[PDB]
Amino acid sequence: VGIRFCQECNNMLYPKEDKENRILLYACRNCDYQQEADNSCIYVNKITHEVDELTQIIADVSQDPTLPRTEDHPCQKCGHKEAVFFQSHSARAEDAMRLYYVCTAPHCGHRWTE
Amino acid sequence: AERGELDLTGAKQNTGVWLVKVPKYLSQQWAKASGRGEVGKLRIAKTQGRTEVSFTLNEDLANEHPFVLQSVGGQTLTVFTESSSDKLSLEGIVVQRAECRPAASENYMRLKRLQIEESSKPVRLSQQLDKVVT
Amino acid sequence: GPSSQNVTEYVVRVPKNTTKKYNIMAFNAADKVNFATWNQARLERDLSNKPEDQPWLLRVNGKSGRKFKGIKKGGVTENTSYYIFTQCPDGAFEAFPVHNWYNFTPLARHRTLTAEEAEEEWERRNKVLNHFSIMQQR
Amino acid sequence: DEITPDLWQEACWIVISSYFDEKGLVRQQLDSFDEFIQMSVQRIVEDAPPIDLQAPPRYLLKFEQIYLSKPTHWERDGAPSPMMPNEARLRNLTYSAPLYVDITKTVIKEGEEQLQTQHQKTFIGKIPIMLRSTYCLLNGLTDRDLCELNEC
Amino acid sequence: AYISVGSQPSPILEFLEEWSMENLEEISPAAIADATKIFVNGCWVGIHKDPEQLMNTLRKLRRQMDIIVSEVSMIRDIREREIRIYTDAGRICRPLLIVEKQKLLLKKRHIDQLKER
Amino acid sequence: WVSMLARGGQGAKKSAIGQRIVATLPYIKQEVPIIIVFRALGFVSDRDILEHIIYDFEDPEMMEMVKPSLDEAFVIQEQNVALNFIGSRGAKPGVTKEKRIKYAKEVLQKEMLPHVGVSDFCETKKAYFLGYMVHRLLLAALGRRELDDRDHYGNKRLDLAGPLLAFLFRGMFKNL
Amino acid sequence: KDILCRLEHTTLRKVTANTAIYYDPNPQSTVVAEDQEWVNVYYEMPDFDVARISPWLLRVELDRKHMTDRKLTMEQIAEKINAGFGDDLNCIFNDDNAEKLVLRIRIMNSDENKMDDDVFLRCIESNMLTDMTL
Ligand SMILES: [Zn+2]
Ligand SMILES: [Zn+2]
Repeated sequence: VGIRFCQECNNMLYPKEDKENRILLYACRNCDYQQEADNSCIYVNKITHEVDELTQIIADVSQDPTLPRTEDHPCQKCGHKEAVFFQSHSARAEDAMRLYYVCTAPHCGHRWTE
Repeated sequence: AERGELDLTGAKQNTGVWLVKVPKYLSQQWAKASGRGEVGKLRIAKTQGRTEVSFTLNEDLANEHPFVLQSVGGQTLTVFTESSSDKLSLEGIVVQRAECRPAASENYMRLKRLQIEESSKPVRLSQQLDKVVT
Repeated sequence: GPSSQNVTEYVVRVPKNTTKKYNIMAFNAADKVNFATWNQARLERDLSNKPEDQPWLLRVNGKSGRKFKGIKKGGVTENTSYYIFTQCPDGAFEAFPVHNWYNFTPLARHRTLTAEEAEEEWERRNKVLNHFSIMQQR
Repeated sequence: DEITPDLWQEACWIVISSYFDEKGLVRQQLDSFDEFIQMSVQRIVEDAPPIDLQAPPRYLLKFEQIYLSKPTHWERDGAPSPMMPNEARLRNLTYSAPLYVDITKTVIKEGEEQLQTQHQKTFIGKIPIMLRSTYCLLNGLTDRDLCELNEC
Repeated sequence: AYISVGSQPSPILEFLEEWSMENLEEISPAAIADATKIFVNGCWVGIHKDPEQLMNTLRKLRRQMDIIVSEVSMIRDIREREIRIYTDAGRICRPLLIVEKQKLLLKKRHIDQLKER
Repeated sequence: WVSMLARGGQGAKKSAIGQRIVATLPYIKQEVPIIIVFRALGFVSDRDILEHIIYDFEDPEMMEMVKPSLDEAFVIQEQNVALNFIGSRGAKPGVTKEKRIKYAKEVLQKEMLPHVGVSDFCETKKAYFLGYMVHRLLLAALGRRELDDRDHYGNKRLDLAGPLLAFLFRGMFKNL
Repeated sequence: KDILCRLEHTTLRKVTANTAIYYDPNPQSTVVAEDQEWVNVYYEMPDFDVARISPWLLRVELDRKHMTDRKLTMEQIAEKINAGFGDDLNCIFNDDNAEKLVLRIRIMNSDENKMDDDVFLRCIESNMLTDMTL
């Protein structure tokens, strides 16, 4: 799943196997450089791709004046009463009406979903 | 030993230098002094768990400049010089980055307004003639 | 101890003119440059154009070491200045303006497909198979 | 102090009144034209590269500064006169202002001698003038003055 | 509604350089992720690590008419970590009353002064 | 224009790699792969090009989006080769390689992203902006950023008499 | 509803949680303990693959909800994949009791005994997800 570049010419490293050792290797095309593979997973394709939207949220959104603010959902970390909530509005979800809360307290960008 | 060869003695000495960006007025004052021998004094105050860096403008030059440090891990900066004798040399490696900011909050903008006015002084614009040229 | 409340003050000196101009050499952090291995270094102007209005070319340890090409910074510091502070025994800081800013990017040293040969590989626009084998032929 | 709701309706229409007392209703037209005459025309002339002639003597031409006079009309006898907008409407004239430019002509004759002459205010054409713009004759005329010119 | 006539972005660019904005030619690409891109008239000028302070400063300058003229648009896309500044002509704008702390900055004194326009 | 090819095309190689990004530069008849344009600008190593397109390598979803584009331009691994490739499609055929490279540099220097810069030292500035365009395209494809609305008047300008007249005057003064 | 399922097109993409490709050199200790629990059972007395087996592995995780909605069975999917590719691929799937539905896919042993062995498995992955009809 990870992406690596050869230390020689900083080009994309692609997976390759060695029959003699039967161990996964990452080899650079234009460089002939080789590296020992530690992940063992060439790639993972997520059809559902249920990526946690909380990671995608930016804590700075609390500074948006147009986002609604609720005092009924205190921050779980710092306990601040005021929080700003919004919807994902991210494509490829095929369904999105749940609210994502972000703590409005400065220096506490805590984010959660009820 | 060749003309194209670069001296690396400074790097081998692990020489440390600081990269600082300064405003125009501070540089302009230094240029105005023409290098008399002194333009100010840099003061560094280190506490139990914090460090404070500031620069004081010379009283004669005028007739505070707190310094904010920046992380250097984002880049590797080294200083190289080209001597007039055609002998390139590496002065050293930058070990800290800082920025100089003014102390005035609002009254500083008045100086900028004049500076913008000075910058726009040579901006020529069309002129209106009372009489048709004959 | 004294470090908990250490206070230091140093003077600032701005020499009028210096025999040697000061420039800035920058390398990408991901490049992982190592000055210890820099046994030899050669800095010469590039010859691609064929002087002061051309990019620089940096060669380290001859052909064996990594080769970097320098490019002058496009942006102009008309409203900004850059200075370098160097420690000296007298203890008074010295500020030297930077004549120019240059960015150096490493150059790869390996058999690179020629422009005429790249045309031949263009027929295999997307029908290319086993991308690894392409450089084996070269 | 603070505008109470009982006084907001009057307060807000005092604000709107002052906006139109100043801006009017065709401000976008007039401001755009004023910028073109005041700035764009000068910038276009300045941004033009100097004309270099070489075919030996070398001639350089640089267009320095732009001048614009009042909208003028020339009688068949050649006498200029200010062109009132009403006269332009009646006599089917074009409401245009003469355009002049300062041109500097420097010649290099290869004899290490440079001769520089400036042709101040060289006529280069006529720019149609937007009415009631800064460069229009009606600009800065009181309502009484406009009536004397048969202008509404 | 008013249509912006346009003005030079030079004063804004100079102020941004004076302010703690890192130039695009001097930074490393790794620093762009956390910082917010600064666009002036569609040109990516640099990045800033304190967008909230910069926007407050920019708004203050425009309201005081110090360095930023009235018809200059300052847009901060908080989600996208971008600050877009526009100075060119053809932008449609309208005057709006500023509100701070649920209070109109327009007070009775302004109305009284306008009454005697 | 920076465009991502549709997935409609069916093939063992096309389907596996995904969608590739191509650039429609002015004065070029045919679409140019995006990674070639970055090579012509002076960025050869994949790490360097991706640093201008992807600002956070820790994100794997965006990295996989550019992989098909890297494979498309794998043949071109030099700036001069990339410049020749763009010049080959130029407005006029290039008699020799030197003319092609010079023409390609001419288009990129001034005809491509002129608002970013029109000088010879603006390659880095154009690489960042071109990478931002690719980055913007990736966000749209990934669904992380909504597609822009043509009807939005934020994305609109009104040409009034001034800009209109100035456009005419530039042509007439050049004729003069 | 039985007629509805028999008509509405269902491809492997519809009922697939995710697909991953691992090198998987040793089939016994395939990737992680989760596969170890049931992969051995197939490999205690394996048939039609004792001769050889491709190194690369294509692991498919199938959504339980989607599978239940269409009343699909893992054995049927394996038969469908087997029918489509014949003996070209070897399909191993876990029991329905396990909370996670998995389906390991590899390439024929005869080929193991020209494009590539990992790229080709990638082509099959896309081919099975969209073109293959369940
Ligand atoms: Zn390599
Ligand atoms: Zn909190």
